[PDB]
Amino acid sequence: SATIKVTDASFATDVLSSNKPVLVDFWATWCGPSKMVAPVLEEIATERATDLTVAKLDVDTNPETARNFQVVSIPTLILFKDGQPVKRIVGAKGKAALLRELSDVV
Repeated sequence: SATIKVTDASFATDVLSSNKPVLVDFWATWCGPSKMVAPVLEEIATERATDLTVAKLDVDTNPETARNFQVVSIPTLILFKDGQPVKRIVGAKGKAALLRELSDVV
């Protein structure tokens, strides 16, 4: 994978302390659309590796970070810059719509 796996213990240093933007995928194994989002984000992570880090947070095993960002729908993608969420995307939007969302902010 070109995405990084992040956990409640690594969240702050892998995502909140990053020097570049990080797109975090809150996913779960019971969430069928999580299975559509996954290969899209592997492609974006590979294609945009110089500009953007893409991280995956499994809410099944990392409840603190999901609760901390008030995640209630899966998938939720949050783009972080400088320790702050800057955009929140809920549901599977498809690659082209994600690239548009990332186009101005990255």
